[PDB]
Amino acid sequence: DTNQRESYLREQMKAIQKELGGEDGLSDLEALRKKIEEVGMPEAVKTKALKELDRLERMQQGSPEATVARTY
Amino acid sequence: RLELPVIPLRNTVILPHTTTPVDVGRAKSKRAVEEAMGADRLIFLVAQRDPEVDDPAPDDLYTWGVQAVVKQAMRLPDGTLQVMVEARARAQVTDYIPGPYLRARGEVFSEIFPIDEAVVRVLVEELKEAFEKYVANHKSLRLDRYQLEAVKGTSDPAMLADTIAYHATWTVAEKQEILELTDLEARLKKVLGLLSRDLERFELDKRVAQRVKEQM
Repeated sequence: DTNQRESYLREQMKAIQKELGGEDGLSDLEALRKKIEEVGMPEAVKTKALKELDRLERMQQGSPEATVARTY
Repeated sequence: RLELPVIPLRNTVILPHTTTPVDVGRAKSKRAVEEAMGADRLIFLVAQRDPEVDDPAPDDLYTWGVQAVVKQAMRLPDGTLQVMVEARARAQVTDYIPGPYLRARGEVFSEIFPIDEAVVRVLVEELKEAFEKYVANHKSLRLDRYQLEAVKGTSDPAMLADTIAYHATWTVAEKQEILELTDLEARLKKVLGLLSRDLERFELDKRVAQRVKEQM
């Protein structure tokens, strides 16, 4: 019960970080699609921007691969 | 200024023209309430910080004192001094001289009286229908509809408004700042805003519960 109340308690932490939580990885979410075009026209940085474009789209507080794609 | 003994109610400051139930069950308060009815039935009901404190203290009372009169000379035996009271007038506080008894200052007679009956009655009826839908909405915190015996038995909007407002529950300091509003219309808009904000907090709880559901 300690383990599963810990799990659901941090799940409500994620949910309050998502609905009423404006300060999260969703804060920079608009800056991402705002600045995908300011990535450079050489293939080296453009390719990695486009491959993080879809890898980021999941939840930025609980999903593991979405946070590294979010920060990157 | 009227100097009267202090008899406490739990956390509900009596609104003007209110006949409220009384729960005074302290052995140190029966003498004070009997002397209050022995003083030509003139009584102060100063709100208390505690639910039911045994003895008054110089730093343990709420900021509003208020004149009241007692409707009946006998007390219903229920473990407390269940006596039928009435809102006689209003009072104020200047300074404490600690006792016991803590002597309290007073005021002249002050209540609410109706001056208009068209716009006032429309606003009272809007708060009344919002109070009906609020009693239907406060079932999340279980508010009964036995309040409809009093908010519908009365007919005068000046007491209809206070019967609507006293039958619900909110913070005591909001009552200290809403009985500063002698005019009834500001009291109407404050109570209606409280009911609407209760609806909004219900919706906010539902929104965060929906986020918990999709987080699942």
